[PDB]
This record gives sequence, structure tokens and C-alpha cells, in this order.
Amino acid sequence: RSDTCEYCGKVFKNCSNLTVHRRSHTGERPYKCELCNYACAQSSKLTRHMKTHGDVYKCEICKMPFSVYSTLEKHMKKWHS
DNA sequence: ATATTGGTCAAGG
DNA sequence: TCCTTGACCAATA
Ligand SMILES: [Zn+2]
Ligand SMILES: [Zn+2]
Ligand SMILES: [Zn+2]
Repeated sequence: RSDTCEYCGKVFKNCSNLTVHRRSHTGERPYKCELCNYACAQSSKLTRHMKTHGDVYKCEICKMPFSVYSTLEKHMKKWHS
């Protein structure tokens, strides 16, 4: 059948889209990255985020790998300024 | 301009 | 039939 969001009243034809959407109300983020503190509500978002980890540049303080050097540079300023 | 991300949507495996 | 997957678009911590 169909289902409706208990928080905002939005109706969903695909019930799995409600499961993901509801997490935007509850703050639930069950998909956690093993290579950084990233956490998301949608499994395929973690798959996408993983491409940013890995050719590969590695932070020499926290050992975190990065595919794009500029993303590593931003990681330096945020965690090791 | 770029890289990355949250919310959205549904094709198709 | 239905959940997984990933493309699309707008926003940027
Ligand atoms: Zn809602
Ligand atoms: Zn990560
Ligand atoms: Zn680091």
C-alpha cells in the first residue's frame, strides 16, 4: 500500500523512501563511515561518500585517506589547524 | 569554476 | 510486487 510520514504528513508511494525521509525528522543516521566521522541516513549516500577516500593521499596525522588532494587540505584545516 | 552533500525520486534487479 | 540503487538538483556544515 501507501504510507504517510508521522511527522509532516507527506505521503509516499514507495515505503522505503519514507524510512529514509523519516530519518530527517528523527536525526537517525545508521550508515557510518569506517574511514571518518561521516554518517548518513541513506545507504547509497555512504557508497557515494566512500569514493572520496579512494591515487590516494593520506593525512600523516590521522592516517585518513583521500582521493582528491584539495579535500585532504580542507581536512587538515578542520581537524589539525 | 571546483568537490561534496542532503533530499528527492523511481527504474529495474 | 518491492527494496536497492544511483541519478538529479540545489545547497555548502
Ligand atoms: Zn516528514
Ligand atoms: Zn568517510
Ligand atoms: Zn587527519
